Amino acid sequence: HMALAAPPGELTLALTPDDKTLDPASLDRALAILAEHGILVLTGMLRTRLTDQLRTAMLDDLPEVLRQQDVPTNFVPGHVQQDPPVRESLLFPDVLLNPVVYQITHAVLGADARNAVYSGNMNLPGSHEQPVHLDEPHLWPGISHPPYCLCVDVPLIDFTLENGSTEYWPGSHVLNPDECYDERGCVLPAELERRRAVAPPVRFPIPVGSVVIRDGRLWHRGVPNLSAAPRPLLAMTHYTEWFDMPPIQLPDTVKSWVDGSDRHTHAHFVAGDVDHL
Amino acid sequence: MALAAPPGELTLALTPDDKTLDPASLDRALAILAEHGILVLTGMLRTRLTDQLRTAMLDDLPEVLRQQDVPTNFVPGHVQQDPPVRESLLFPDVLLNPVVYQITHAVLGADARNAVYSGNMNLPGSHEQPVHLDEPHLWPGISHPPYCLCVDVPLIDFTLENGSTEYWPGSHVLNPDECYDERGCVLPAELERRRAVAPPVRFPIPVGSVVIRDGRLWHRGVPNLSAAPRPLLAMTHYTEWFDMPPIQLPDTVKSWVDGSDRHTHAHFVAGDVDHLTGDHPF
Ligand code: NI
Ligand code: NI
Repeated sequence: HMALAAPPGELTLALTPDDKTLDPASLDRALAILAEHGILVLTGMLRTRLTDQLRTAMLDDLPEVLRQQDVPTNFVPGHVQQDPPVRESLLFPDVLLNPVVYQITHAVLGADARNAVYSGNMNLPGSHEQPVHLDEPHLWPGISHPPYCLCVDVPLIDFTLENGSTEYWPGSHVLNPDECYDERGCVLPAELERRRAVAPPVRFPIPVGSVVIRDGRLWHRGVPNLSAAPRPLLAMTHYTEWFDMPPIQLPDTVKSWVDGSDRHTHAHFVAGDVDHL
Repeated sequence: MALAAPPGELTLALTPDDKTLDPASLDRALAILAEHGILVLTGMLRTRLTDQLRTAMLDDLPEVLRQQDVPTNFVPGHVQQDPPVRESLLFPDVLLNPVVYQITHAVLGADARNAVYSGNMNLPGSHEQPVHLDEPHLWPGISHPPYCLCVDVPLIDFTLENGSTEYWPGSHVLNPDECYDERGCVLPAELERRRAVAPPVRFPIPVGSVVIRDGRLWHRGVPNLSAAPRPLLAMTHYTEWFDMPPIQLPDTVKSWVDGSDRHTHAHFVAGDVDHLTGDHPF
């Protein structure tokens, strides 16, 4: 893999938390990056006050998660599936209904695209190497088709080469030859090595406040966290209206601003508190 | 082009005893669906099944016509009417047909699921529908494989007189920009371009037949000029990943529907289901 010192310029748009929309040139660049590379890094999107509260909440929840009889893991030890809280006090419009995120996902997936994931990944100290996989499959084997989903990844601490910054395979989102994927979405080793010779994977630091938007079919893997601190990620995924997903459980205390919006969420509104763990 | 019988190029002649197609027969069926987007399977269903479904839908028509607004497909005389979901009228050879699912499994995958149990009552003196598709392409201006197959069951002999559907062979793969309006109607300029290359067909279809077609196939309902309503039972198989609301079924059929490797997107209800309105309480 190529280990970089910063998000590569070819994949990155630098914003501030004041930016509510991309100008036409910036949106065209964002869409060109997603089309060609399948991964877009947006730095400086979220105020530290939001990421601070989400980081704290997820670190506070981790003991209760680790105390379970069976700790749900992504492929290998140390990659813990952990939903962030869906308390009203930790559900932020600038996270769930981000105007720049939806400007991009509306342009790629259509005005009826909807968020259908509000989840997270806690990468623990001493975690193992995941196999290279896609989070969402191609819809038919051996066929080239456009995107139907965009993962929206929100690091809740600075991601470094040490603490488990994800490995990404740029341009891998369009690859769908026969016999490429097993039943868990892991890439066959022969296809990995063919691809590596043409377009090797990258790992790079991602500062907290960043949002990563990627094609749900992009090849990637979680990697070892060699630091002494858990590395929390908040994960959302926008889908075309026609892709079948179970709804996100949200408290009805956010129904007023979630259900109103032209930034669609596939949501089931629950009376009282939701048990996110 | 008005024909005297289902054309041989679209047709496999079966009997009700045919449970699975031999590999050569299945290859022919799949070649027809791939090229033409419509496959006619004659002689699939026993008269005993079609007789009871026809009777049940004709018996229900008064309750349908009594509604404040009678749901119509585009134009007068094409009435949307769901067949009953009483246990006594839910037949495994209709809902879970082994030849149908052999074909839909081969096209859509082993996880393909029926998500429609509906119907069309074409009344005497009905109007001409616009040419449309029942299910859209998933992205505009893009060629992609099928994600859905309509499974149409005529409940009387369909004739050129009584409103046998017009089908546009090979139209299931067409998806140029600005081809379709918000109702899935084909824009007139695209209709006429297509007609010059591959004009539509209409043909009689004997009761007992099952029509399998790409959900994106261009077609239209046409006038019923007979003295009798022309009932059709409609199902649609989708890829596992296509979002559809479930079919409401009584839990009295859960044992044989939910067991099956012939998947149904079903919600099982404790009482009887109101098939006409869907006004059951949960
Ligand atoms: Ni992953
Ligand atoms: Ni139609």
